[PDB]
Amino acid sequence: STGSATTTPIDSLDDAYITPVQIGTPAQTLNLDFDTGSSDLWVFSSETTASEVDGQTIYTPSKSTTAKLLSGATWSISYGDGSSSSGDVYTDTVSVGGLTVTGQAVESAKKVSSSFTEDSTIDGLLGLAFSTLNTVSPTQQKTFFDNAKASLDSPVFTADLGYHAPGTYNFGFIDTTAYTGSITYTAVSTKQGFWEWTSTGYAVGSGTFKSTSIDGIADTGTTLLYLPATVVSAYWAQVSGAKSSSSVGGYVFPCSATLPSFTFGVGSARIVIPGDYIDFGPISTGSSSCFGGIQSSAGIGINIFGDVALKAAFVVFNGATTPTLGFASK
Ligand SMILES: O=C1CN(Cc2ccccc2F)CC=N1
Repeated sequence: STGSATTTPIDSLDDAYITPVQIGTPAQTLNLDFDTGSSDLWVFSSETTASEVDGQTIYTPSKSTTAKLLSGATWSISYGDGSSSSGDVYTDTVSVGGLTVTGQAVESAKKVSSSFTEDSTIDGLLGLAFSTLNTVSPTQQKTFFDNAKASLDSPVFTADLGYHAPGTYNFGFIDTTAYTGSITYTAVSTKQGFWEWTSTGYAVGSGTFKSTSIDGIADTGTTLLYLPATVVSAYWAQVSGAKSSSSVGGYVFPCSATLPSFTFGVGSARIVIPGDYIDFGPISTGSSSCFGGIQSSAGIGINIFGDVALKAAFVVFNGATTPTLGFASK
């Protein structure tokens, strides 16, 4: 089997991407944030505290003839940005882009933190990291990919995120029309439950490439590119008037600037992030200070190849017995 779904930026800055997902019988279509940095499929629901729902579409398990309570199971998750959610669990039929999994754990939110409530465009998350991070207790549950894997034509999914435009998530096949040149594959460590890999270095604009190992995660659920402070300082030093602002919470730059590109290494290959991808616009409406898309990871404990980096590539998440990542230009 295969599946193919379009993913759409939630706003003009590409802050996140939403992908429609069919849940239940008859189908209830929710727009989920596909997150390769977590492993829970959770939704706004008929159980969510009413004051914490503000425009999201909800899953109502009582209207699904295939929904079953997963008796005794609870979940609770906290994300890198300080957001959280928790609740109880159903199993139900879940389809993405024509690919169907029966018996998928659908984590129903009873509580969500303010950042979720305040985002009307995201109806929940679909985790695509390794199932070892799934938070369901007392019986840990599998991701949608792990449940689909054995049925897929090839045990892979691909992320093809657009810059200020829709893109695609494919399951079970590699669309050889979707990228230029060849795919370079690189080793993955699953020890922390992430798609963790080691970049071979970076360049800033037309500058020389610096060969240096940068361990980090491929994370579709993180907006920005978080790298070591040395690398980030080297980038922003090429932008007149850029500075790290403790009050704003990262590097800002004059909105009048033209940003240089940023290149990262994948083995002997190179992915170029155009400068425009690094502009996240005014810090507040009408400001001439703009927020940067490359930020320090120093306060995180891990480097994160988030959407700013991934949207510059066609990315293969290879779930073979020994997982690997692939990157191609596009
Ligand atoms: O990397 C992230 C992911 N997400 C970004 C975001 C920002 C503004 C509005 C919506 C949105 F999803 C939440 C925080 N950090």
